[PDB]
Amino acid sequence: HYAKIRPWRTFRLNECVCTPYNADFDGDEMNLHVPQTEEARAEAINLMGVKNNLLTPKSGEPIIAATQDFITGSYLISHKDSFYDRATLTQLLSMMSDGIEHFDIPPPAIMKPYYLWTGKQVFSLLIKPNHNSPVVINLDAKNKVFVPPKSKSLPNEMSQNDGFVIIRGSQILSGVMDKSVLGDGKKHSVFYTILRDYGPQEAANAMNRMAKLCARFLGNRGFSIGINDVTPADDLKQKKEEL
Amino acid sequence: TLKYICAECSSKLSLSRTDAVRCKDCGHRILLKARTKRLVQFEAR
Amino acid sequence: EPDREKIKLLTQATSEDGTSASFQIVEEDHTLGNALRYVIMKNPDVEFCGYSIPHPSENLLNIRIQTYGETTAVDALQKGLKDLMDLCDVVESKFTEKIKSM
Amino acid sequence: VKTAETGYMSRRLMKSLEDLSCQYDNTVRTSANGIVQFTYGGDGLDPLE
Amino acid sequence: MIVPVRCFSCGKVVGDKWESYLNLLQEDELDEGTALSRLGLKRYCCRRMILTHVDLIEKFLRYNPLE
Amino acid sequence: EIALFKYRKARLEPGTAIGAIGAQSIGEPGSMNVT
Amino acid sequence: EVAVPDRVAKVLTYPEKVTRYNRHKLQELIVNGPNVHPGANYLLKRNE
Amino acid sequence: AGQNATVAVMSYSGYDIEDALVLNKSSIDRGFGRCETRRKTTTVLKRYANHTQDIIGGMRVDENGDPIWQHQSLGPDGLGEVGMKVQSGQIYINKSVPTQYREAPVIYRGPEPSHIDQVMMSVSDNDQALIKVLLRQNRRPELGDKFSSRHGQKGVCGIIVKQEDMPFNDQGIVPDIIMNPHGFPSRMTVGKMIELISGKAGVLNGTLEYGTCFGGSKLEDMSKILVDQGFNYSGKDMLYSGITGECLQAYIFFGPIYYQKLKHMVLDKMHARARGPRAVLTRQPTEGRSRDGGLRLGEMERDCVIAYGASQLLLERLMISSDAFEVDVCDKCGL
Amino acid sequence: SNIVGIEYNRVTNTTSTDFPGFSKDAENEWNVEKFKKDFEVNISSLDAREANFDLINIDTSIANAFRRIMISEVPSVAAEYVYFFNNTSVIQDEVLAHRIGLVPLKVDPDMLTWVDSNLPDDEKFTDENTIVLSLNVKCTRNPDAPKGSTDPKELYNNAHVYARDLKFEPQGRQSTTFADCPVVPADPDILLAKLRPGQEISLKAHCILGIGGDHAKFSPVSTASYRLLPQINILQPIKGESARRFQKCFPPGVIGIDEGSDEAYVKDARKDTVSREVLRYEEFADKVKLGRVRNHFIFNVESAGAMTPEEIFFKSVRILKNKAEYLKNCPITQ
Ligand SMILES: [Zn+2]
Ligand SMILES: [Zn+2]
Ligand SMILES: [Zn+2]
Ligand SMILES: [Zn+2]
Repeated sequence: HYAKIRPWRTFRLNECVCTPYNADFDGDEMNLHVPQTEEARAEAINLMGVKNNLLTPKSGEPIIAATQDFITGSYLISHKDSFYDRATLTQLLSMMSDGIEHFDIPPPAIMKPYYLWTGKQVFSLLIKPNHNSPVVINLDAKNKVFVPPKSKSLPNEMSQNDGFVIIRGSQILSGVMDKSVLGDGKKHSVFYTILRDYGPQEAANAMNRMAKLCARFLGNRGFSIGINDVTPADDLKQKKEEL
Repeated sequence: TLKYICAECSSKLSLSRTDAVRCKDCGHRILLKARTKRLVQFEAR
Repeated sequence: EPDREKIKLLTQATSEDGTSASFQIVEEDHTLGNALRYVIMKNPDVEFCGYSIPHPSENLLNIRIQTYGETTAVDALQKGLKDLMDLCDVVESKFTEKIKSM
Repeated sequence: VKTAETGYMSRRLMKSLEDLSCQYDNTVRTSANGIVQFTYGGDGLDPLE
Repeated sequence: MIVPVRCFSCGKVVGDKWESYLNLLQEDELDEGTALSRLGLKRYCCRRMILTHVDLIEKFLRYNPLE
Repeated sequence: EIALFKYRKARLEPGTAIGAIGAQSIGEPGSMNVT
Repeated sequence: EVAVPDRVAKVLTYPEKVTRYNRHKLQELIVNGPNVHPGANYLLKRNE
Repeated sequence: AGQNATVAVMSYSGYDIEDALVLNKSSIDRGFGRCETRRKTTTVLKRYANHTQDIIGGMRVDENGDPIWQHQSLGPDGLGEVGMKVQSGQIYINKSVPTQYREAPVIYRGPEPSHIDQVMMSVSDNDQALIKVLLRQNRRPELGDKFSSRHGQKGVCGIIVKQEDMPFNDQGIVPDIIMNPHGFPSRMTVGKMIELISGKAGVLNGTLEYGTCFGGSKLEDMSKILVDQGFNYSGKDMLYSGITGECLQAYIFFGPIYYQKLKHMVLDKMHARARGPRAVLTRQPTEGRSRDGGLRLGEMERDCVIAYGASQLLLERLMISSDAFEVDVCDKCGL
Repeated sequence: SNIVGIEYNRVTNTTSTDFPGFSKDAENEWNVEKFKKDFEVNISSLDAREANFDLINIDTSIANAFRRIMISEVPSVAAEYVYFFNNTSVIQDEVLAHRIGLVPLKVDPDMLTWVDSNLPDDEKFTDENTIVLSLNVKCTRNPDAPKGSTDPKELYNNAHVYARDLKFEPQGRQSTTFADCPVVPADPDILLAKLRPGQEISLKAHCILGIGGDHAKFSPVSTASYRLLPQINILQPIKGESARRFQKCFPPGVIGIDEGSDEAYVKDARKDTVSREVLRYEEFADKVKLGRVRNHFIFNVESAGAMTPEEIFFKSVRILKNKAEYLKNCPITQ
């Protein structure tokens, strides 16, 4: 890594990096080694660097990708019924950019009653923020829960539950953003395609934008678990003691 | 000054070089050193 | 006696028209950033406004303003700072005129 | 019992497979330059890529 | 060991309502939940300050040097 | 152009510790009366 | 990146050998000394 | 052993991702989770067969009647004063062994200061002196202390938040802890979802409830007390957002959970070594944590950096900065 | 629509939607003389310790800002340094010093100046920036005790030390300036500690002023919070015994019934804690639509003692004004 010097008494890695260490934040510790020579400092950052080791050598699959709570906040944006106006959108685009990166606002998805942007137009600005950004990706992927279409002639993205993601020209035309396209197993991940076409920094930059947005979004949107999530309805309770 | 609170008799007794650790009037052999007379600063945080 | 280190201009983020700008305002928080971002986004010419506190262990804040090509983004900051003072002059007024009428 | 046998397995596969490398000849050789593979995998390609 | 001065989640001062909480229960006895409301603890963060307060200063003060 | 450039990238680079890499790819991850 | 505690950063050093290019930088780390973080714990001369 | 925290089960700040928990700053300022450490230190002033005895020294003044730095917390009889602050280098028992006296005092070597609370002067069975000094230290929740509920969900403190940034209800209650909703589905602790309602309905009723095994209070009449007030039956409240002011778009499962603070604290775990003592046989850095230190790089990470091919790191991390040794070989003998 | 939509599983329509460029009709510009026509304050109740008032027709960016000033940035006086002389009680000294800095004080904070940090420790605490409070108690065994002898108030003379045992030593000109308003602890029966014979506490405490974002002891309110008002829209009116159980789904004063079984009408929709207990019954769903008005805020500001809770609000609007004023008169370092 690169050191960053901060006032507490603990090591703070990013949460997308705790998957190769196979660690969680429950009291365990890690070991930091500072190399001491210029040759040993340069072999460590170039061969053992994070951006170069974003794929496991076992199968060439992404291993540093979105963790458990950055898949939820990402699904809850690109869910089909999230609609944002200019005041919410540009604040949401400033969460991921730190108020530094420049954005080119596309025309909204909905125009005549109000001006609304879907949540899929927000992640298309996380991939390439403006026209100066080079990242132009074209992938095509199934989500985890894929309900197929009604007829078998409608191709794949006419699916029920919106479970087939098609990105054309670094912009998301269908499908939610989940573990299938942001997590650590698939060679059709969004982060995998940015790495294999544009290099380790552009895939790292897009991941740092998604880590910052989903760490500011989800505490201002609200997501929670209660006893009514686990409670069965009373027509399950009758049908359980029949089967 | 006078120091060395006894353990359970709670009497007070200074000690010389080589007298004892006996609490005279009690005979008990644990002596707690009393609190200092110096000022101790604390912040209220 | 000006304060040279309160507000900056992050020159690595701006354009050359001045229509886009980032500002690193220190010793501020969500209480002053969100009030500005409401007021600045109520201009007809502001096309982007959003603050962000980039790390919580830094008493610091970056506001971002992008306008259309009719107003420098410093001028939209300086407008939106004035309208926030005008807001609190109304709120101080009607609060005192209902306390002393009680 | 899973934590022991996970470390124990690649620690003994290591001791046979430490000093095998891809040479500039494109063969995979040992310490003593004896050929294990004339080309890696039969196509020369890299699993990470 | 002794009552907190303030509620943790509000900062409402609850340290002056322990001496009076025990008098509402001991004499003129109440059912521990209208003795809270009579002291004026509406929020549940403030009721749990003195309801689940175990007072250990009374037992610790039994073991001092008699002095 | 894309597919050929991906094919030269995919070749095993010389000097790599391909046996050490293969020994960690195997030992690391987790009909009738058969083992 | 990794966030290192600034109490560990005071004790874990790096042997920065001075050149033309970091002569002015390392002089500021000498005068700050060991007890403020843009600083330095030791100095090893060319010959001593 | 624990305190009732007001717990909003929600995802917040992105610093509570995998078992970290979000903490309130104004709760810690009022005494939420604040603990205290006490440590004993025994010296025995042993008398010897030479009829000479260990002695406690004296206050060492300089230039007038004030002590030097190491004797600031000492007092006149060489045993430190009760109530005084000892910090990282001072002396609180000034003992001397033998008539010459070789000064061998005890030195408080801790990373943080600590107040003397109890100095006990007694004599053991074999008629020799026994000083026990107890040292007190107050400490509050830092980033990195372990809290837990009573449901096996250990967690660490990930961030401390300013209390105008916490979410708040209509009455104005803010959480002491925010807990991630992602620790529930994989771990299936449904009995923590009933501890919160029984905790919430009980404190609104004024009665402690029961969560005893195969029994306890029932969810269908803890949810009767909870509608009786005007709260929701399910314990989910509509919280506002402390940062932006708005209603959160979900109802927040919100109430009191009993949290307990564990002994694994990051002040007693953060350590770091540049150079220090070496073991006299192997002349490598020493063992253990309570030494200066030395972190072992052993037999399994060596494997990892061979696989990267990083050969000068492996040369540096194993030889150059562990045990390097300039040796003189002979060329014709090899010895 | 400014009504937040409350449903059974989610909350809808929670954002500001009052900027130009929300729609084609680019309306809702700034227009401060139109905000002045719309804005309105109603005062529900006003106590010496608790204000209750509305702030109608504002944005929740501004209303939360006033809440965040009152909690975190409005200053107040609290004890900061404690100097112990002979604490031989069971409560440790750093614990008792935390209990003493956490009691409220009746100092008016406009009578003191801010202390410094980058000045030496000798001329640090002047009589315009500090206040010295001393506690000095001694527990003795009362000889005249009744022979039942269990309650420690008639067992010992000073068995409990309260906050009204914190006397006030006026330093310098504070014997004339604070001659009218002596420093009393604003909640004087705060149990600080309790004692047994032989045990003794003596101390002095120096009381500077700070803000709530530093420590929580400097926060002036016991809670300054708001809420939006709930509106209860009874679509398709409800009568009979169904109106009797539609009444019970709310808090009791909220909803009335006019003449038995004519209809159920909403009486005081200010009064309900929103618990949406109506939405778990499928009979009333399609015959009620309960919501929440996003313009209409209801502040409840209750003080800790030091200053009246409408002066906490007047200072907090004045602080948020002086933040925008300071930043406008600062040069932008290009
Ligand atoms: Zn005795
Ligand atoms: Zn408290
Ligand atoms: Zn409270
Ligand atoms: Zn030889």
